[PDB]
Amino acid sequence: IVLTQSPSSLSASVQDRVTITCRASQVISNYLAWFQQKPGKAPKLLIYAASNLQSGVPSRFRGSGSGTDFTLTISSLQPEDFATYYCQQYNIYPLTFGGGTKVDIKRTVAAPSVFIFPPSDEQLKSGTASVVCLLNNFYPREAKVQWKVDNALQSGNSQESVTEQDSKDSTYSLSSTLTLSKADYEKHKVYACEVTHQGLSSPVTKSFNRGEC
Amino acid sequence: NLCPFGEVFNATRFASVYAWNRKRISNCVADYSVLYNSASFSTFKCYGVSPTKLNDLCFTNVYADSFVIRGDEVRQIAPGQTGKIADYNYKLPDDFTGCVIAWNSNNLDSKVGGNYNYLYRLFRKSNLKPFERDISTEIYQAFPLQSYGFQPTNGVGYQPYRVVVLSFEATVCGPK
Amino acid sequence: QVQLVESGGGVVQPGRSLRLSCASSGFTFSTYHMHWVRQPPGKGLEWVAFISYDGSNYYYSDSVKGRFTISRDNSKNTVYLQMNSLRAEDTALYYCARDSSGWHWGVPFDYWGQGTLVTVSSASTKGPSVFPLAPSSKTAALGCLVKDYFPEPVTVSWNSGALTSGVHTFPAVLQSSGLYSLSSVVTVPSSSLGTQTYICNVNHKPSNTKVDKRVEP
Ligand SMILES: *[C@@H]1O[C@H](CO)[C@@H](O)[C@H](O)[C@H]1NC(C)=O
Repeated sequence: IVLTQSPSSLSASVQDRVTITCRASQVISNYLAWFQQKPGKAPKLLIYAASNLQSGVPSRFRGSGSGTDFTLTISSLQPEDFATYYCQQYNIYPLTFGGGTKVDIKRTVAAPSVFIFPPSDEQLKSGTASVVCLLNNFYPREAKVQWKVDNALQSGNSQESVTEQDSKDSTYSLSSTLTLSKADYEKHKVYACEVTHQGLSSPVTKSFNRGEC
Repeated sequence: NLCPFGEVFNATRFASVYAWNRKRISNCVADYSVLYNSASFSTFKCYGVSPTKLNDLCFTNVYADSFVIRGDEVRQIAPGQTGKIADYNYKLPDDFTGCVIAWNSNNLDSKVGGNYNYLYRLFRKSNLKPFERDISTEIYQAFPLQSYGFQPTNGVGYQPYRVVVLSFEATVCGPK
Repeated sequence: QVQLVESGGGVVQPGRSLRLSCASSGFTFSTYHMHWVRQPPGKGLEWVAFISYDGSNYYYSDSVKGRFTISRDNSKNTVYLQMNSLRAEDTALYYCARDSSGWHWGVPFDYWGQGTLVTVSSASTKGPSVFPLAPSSKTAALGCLVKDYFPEPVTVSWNSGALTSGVHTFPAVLQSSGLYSLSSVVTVPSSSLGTQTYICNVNHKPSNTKVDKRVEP
């Protein structure tokens, strides 16, 4: 049984009504459960049988649906409700979970400040070259980072990671790391990352010539 | 003295629907509110009696029948209804008074390879009378028991459900 | 009160076997079904296995059927997951959870332990190499690249904890070598790049390594 949980993420504000949808690939009657999970913590049951509130769970969490289509609604979002929510069908083996919905804090749009770092001579003496592109303190989370080496777009040789939402200014930060052998790094001169973010009117390019200082 | 409803609803084992278990509930005080305070029943249908006001009544005798059927067969456990279970395994009277109570029991009553312990009667010379019970093993003429074969992967209506029927008929009362 | 405590996790090579335990207290273990669900790092919840209150009924996900075996000992209040033929994709925090669904009063997955982490990997414990992300020749940003270590976690501070504002230490990434890599960055005023010295302090408890790298213009 496949559970299609929508949306996969959303931004919301305190006092907002939040609606999360779970659709099953076949009917499961009312045997659906909803869970909440906070970082580093175990999941907590909110609702079982599609609409029964677990004891101790506030009444602003409501579940609805029978058959195929189900809904979790938080009628008035509170600060402790920012979290990831999962639906689950628990009666038809093999057991199945939806894909999750991460509820983060809405704030105003903020463009990243962008920085690029060449590899250190110390890392090159070791035989590897990591080029780093930093996106600092932006919102919303969606951003795109593309690497161009001597104007050729790179694929498959970089990795990204993102911080959790900042507890004080509700932004995200992102690093994208292009990793090449020392040999390959020396094949080329110009290293550039191009950042696209809705807070920027046009994409921003940071670049450098290898060996410049 | 107290009515032993816990042995009825929490019983490890249930009988096949053809050998449906009956226990006479008599000369005791019962609290049915403990049942209403349960949001996990998939079916709680009373005939001739409102469930929330049922502590306020008294009766002569109380009989509680229990058995396991498929989920889509709980339909036949109703006044005057018919079909394969209500014709040949367990029939209610058209003038039934009481409550039918069922819940999904997949985790208790299915096995990985199919559970063939639960049985049902497929076809008998005639339809059963209300509260009639047939444990005959006579080969029918065109062996009359076949196995549900509950599996954990079965769809909703194929899965096993436990049913408890409360037939209301003085000796038994509510809160005292 | 109700408690579920998983144990047994650790770092094991692929192809090897590992047995997890979940010890209950504070409720009648013998009438509860038990489930294992896992959560791979950075991913969602994934159901693994189920065993009924007796131990007579039981099921597995397609992803582990044939390799894992679930069992329980009601006399000892514990449920087990025997994991055979482990593979990199089995790396996950493994939760145990109780389930009374199927009883007329039952509730599914109403209590979970905090999980035990299972890491399937060919890598050996290794402290990190630490390289500087020097602030640019022309608010400035700087940082430390913390490369090629195993296992998780590492800790990073700046000036022995004196510098906290504007620090971002990113989640590690798992490289195809099987080692982890991360950056830690700080933004600072440009004017401070002469006066103020900046040193990242990297601690890797599993290898008992500590490294300090000063990051210079
Ligand atoms: C069955 O056990 C549960 C849990 O102890 C209890 O709440 C329920 O009332 C019991 N059943 C009956 C009808 O006594």
